[PDB]
Amino acid sequence: YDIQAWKKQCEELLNLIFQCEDSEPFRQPVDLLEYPDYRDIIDTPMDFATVRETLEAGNYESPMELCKDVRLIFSNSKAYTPSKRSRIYSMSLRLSAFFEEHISSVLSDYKSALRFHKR
Ligand SMILES: COCCNC(=O)N1CCN(C(=O)c2cccs2)C[C@H]1C
Repeated sequence: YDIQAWKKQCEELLNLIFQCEDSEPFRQPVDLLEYPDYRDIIDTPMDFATVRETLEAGNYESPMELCKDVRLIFSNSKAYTPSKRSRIYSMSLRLSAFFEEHISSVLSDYKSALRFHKR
């Protein structure tokens, strides 16, 4: 019932993600010179460094907010990829499954802790 536990859990999960080779394309903001049409397609850029920074700044209130930004990384990748058979797309899908598998208990524990708090 620890309401704050999510934060270290998410720090640990981001560490795992940074160790995953599949995260390499998603670790830094897209270079807008290198992909000059990016912002024509993507309204809200997001990357794992930004997520980690936001977390470490104390600018997430909940794991749900972190989970929304991480999912945006994957939706951005999926939207910019020209093919479902692309390398980056395939990496997105794998990393997303890994993330979703690990974030599920973080979310459940948090929501459970909050419910207990308001019981
Ligand atoms: C020669 O192969 C290069 C392959 N790389 C790419 O196509 N990209 C990098 C990933 N991406 C994204 O949307 C995001 C990067 C950060 C977070 S989401 C798509 C695109 C810019």
